[PDB]
Amino acid sequence: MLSRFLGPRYRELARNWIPTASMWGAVGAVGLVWATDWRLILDWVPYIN
Amino acid sequence: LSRFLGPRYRELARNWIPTASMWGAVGAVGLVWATDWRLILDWVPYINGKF
Amino acid sequence: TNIRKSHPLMKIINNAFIDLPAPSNISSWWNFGSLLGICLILQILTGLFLAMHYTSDTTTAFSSVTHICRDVNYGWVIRYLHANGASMFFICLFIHVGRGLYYGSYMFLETWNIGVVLLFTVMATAFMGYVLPWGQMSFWGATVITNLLSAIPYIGTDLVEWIWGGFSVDKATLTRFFAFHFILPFIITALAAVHLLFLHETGSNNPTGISSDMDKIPFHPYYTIKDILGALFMMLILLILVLFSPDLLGDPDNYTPANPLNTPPHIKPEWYFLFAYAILRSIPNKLGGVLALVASILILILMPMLHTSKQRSMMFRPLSQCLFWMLVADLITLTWIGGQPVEHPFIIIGQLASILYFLIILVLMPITSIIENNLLKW
Amino acid sequence: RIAEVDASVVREVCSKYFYDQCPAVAGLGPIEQLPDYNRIRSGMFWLRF
Amino acid sequence: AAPTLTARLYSLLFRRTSTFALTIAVGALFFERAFDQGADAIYEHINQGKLWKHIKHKYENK
Amino acid sequence: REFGHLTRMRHVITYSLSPFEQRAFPHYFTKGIPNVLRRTRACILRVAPPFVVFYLVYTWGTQEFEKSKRK
Amino acid sequence: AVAASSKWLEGIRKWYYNAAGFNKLGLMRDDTIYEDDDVKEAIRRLPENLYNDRVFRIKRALDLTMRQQILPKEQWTKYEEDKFYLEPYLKEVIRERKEREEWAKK
Ligand code: HEM
Ligand code: HEM
Ligand SMILES: Cc1cc(C)c2nc(SCc3c(C)cccc3-n3nnn(C)c3=O)sc2c1
Ligand SMILES: Cc1cc(C)c2nc(SCc3c(C)cccc3-n3nnn(C)c3=O)sc2c1
Repeated sequence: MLSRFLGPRYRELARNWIPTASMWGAVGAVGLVWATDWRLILDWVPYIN
Repeated sequence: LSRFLGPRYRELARNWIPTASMWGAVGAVGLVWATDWRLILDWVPYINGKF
Repeated sequence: TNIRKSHPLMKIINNAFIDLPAPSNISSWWNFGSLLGICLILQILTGLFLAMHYTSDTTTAFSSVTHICRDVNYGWVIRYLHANGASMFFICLFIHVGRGLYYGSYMFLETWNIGVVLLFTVMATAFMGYVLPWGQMSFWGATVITNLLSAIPYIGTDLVEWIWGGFSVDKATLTRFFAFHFILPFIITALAAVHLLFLHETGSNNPTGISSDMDKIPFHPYYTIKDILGALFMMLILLILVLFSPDLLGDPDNYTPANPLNTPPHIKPEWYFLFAYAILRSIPNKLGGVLALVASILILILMPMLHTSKQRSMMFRPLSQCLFWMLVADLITLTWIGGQPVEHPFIIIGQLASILYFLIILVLMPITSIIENNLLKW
Repeated sequence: RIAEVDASVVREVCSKYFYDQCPAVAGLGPIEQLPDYNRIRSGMFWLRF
Repeated sequence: AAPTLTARLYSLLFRRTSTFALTIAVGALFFERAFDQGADAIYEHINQGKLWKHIKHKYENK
Repeated sequence: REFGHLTRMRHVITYSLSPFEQRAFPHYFTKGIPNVLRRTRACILRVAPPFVVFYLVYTWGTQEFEKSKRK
Repeated sequence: AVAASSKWLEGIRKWYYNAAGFNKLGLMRDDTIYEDDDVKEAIRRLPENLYNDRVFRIKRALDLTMRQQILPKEQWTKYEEDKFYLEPYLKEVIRERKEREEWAKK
């Protein structure tokens, strides 16, 4: 039923938005590492201990 | 002022003082029912509401 | 399409805050309406924290307030936010009323009359909360009001033995003071929504008094950024008081528990009730005292029909501006006299300044506006 | 010169000339509902990308 | 017409409109690394030999 | 009350400049000082004399409460 | 209505004109009136050229007040050149309202 998302040029629209969407998964890898102070990835970089 | 004075203003007040004392006397007897006004409760002693 | 104009919830937000037409020359005296709405939300959230640890019983009321300042974590910052946030509310409220009086905003009749109701309801709320800690000013403040509240001629003594639970002061006494004080700030919120609904019919006044439909600007972004900035400057001043002087505005005598047997050296309310207290003690009667206290807030509702000038605001009226600040310098006099003891110099000054508060509003202001009309040939 | 143009060329030249720039505006007649210049200038960028 | 160094970040990241709203999250790091060498260290310097952890050594050990 | 329905106006022209074309502080302490000296000179004689009357009553009032005591 | 000391009272009227400051924003006296329902009927009875002059003078003064500035002193409205353009239209609107009111009580 959801082959409205199935067009020859509709999957062309994923190619020009995933470079913006390649990155905000790494904001959660950096933003509540800030907030809730997770000690897992404070082991990672020698800037912070 | 004189914008409200005339023979027509208290014309309809003389027609509405019967609709006025009924504005007032109903609210005056409405004020005993609400807050159990006990010095006017037995104004007429037929209301023995307090047990 | 434009979802700001066709969605059922987003339409209401857009018509009220985003696309609202506003005058372009609005001053920072027009900032204090949203400051009052910030002060109200702050008092509600902080008060809902204190109510989980307070006990309304005259043997453990003073001890449950010392417990939160010493035992409960962050209880000392939240308690002194609440006491100092109430002084912040009353200083913004007096700026707000003085603005609408100087610039003639009372001509919005439905907006002005909902405002006089809101002024009574916050004054009664703040009175009930100052009884709850139950130190020696919560005691001698409660009894001064309720023996003055036995001078109502036919239902007076019926109403004084209702609020103490039936009695003198006991465990069930401050359950009614506490329940009134819980409920009234949520009625204040509902009356402030209706307050703004009637102002949305005309829009705002401006410092010139002259209508400005030819010069509107949208509310966003020009007054969304100007109101955020004034709110941050108000949270700065409030925290200067909480963190560097939390006992500056209070009285030391409320750190002694309530004792009918001991004696307090003076009776001094909070600073924002001191002007009303000075009008009370100038009337040697107890029916004419409670009348003149209630007639000093209720005189605001006569301001629309006492207006005899051809112009709306005081910007172009230089004789009405000398009388406006004679009235402000008379409320400063009545605040000072209300915190002094009752001896010879402070007894004639106190009653000659209670007369001047009613002589300016009722007599001298409507006569001065007619002299100004005649010097301009209308 | 027309045969060289494709969709990635069009996407590149439009971002160079339109995206985040200040426009010039002229208006005449019953124009009370012409939006404020601040509201026009904010329409020249999208907060997604 | 040699200009000054304003456009460090006008082109790369603060143009896409995303790190503009993401530097509340991505840009929330290493200033509680930095402004602790301020307030805390200024606090113990104005009050020298007056706090508990200054004087707690001579009551410590045994 | 929305924007294209407020009033009727003819023959007025408005010129404006972009915010990114402008300096933040053209004149700050070379017009900011003489303009507030104009606005202060206009208000002072309407606002100050009532508060000079509260001062002379405070000073006389807290001087007949001291001398009531100790002769 | 005094005849010998109406030189004294001509000077008090000039002093009050300058102490009020709508002339420093380039306004006339009838620009500053409070618009009730009576004044709003006199505005829509004005001829087109007098209505357009009033809309621009108000817009310019509202723009000076946004910036906390006034006009140069050579452009201040003088006391003898203030035209009371709205006063004859307002007297007629008020005179017609008194007549609908004496008719309704009698
Ligand atoms: C909790 C109490 C109150 C709240 C939250 C509140 C809120 C507001 C807000 C947000 C505005 C619009 C912005 C502004 O002009 O500042 C406003 C305007 C106004 N308020 Fe209040 N207000 C309160 C109490 C009062 C009181 C006590 C009065 C008068 C007795 C009053 C009278 C007015 C008037 C007349 C206006 C319109 C002023 C104008 O546009 O010139 N309000 N109020
Ligand atoms: C307009 C809103 C309010 C005002 C002006 C106000 C004012 C006050 C004041 C002046 C006190 C005395 C505090 C002191 O001096 O020690 C107090 C106490 C108190 N208030 Fe409020 N209050 C408000 C809202 C609320 C609300 C909404 C609640 C509860 C849901 C609340 C709960 C309490 C409690 C529990 C105390 C206990 C005594 C204490 O903590 O000192 N308040 N309030
Ligand atoms: C930061 C912030 C956010 C919000 C959401 C906000 N909202 C208001 S209330 C807007 C209003 C309404 C709803 C109706 C009539 C008049 C006005 N109004 N017009 N001028 N001014 C100064 C006004 O407040 S202030 C404020 C400040
Ligand atoms: C509308 C209204 C209602 C009330 C009920 C009211 N009451 C006062 S004065 C009360 C007082 C006294 C006489 C002595 C010590 C302390 C306090 N007192 N009580 N609460 N607060 C904050 C105080 O300062 S004015 C006023 C105005």
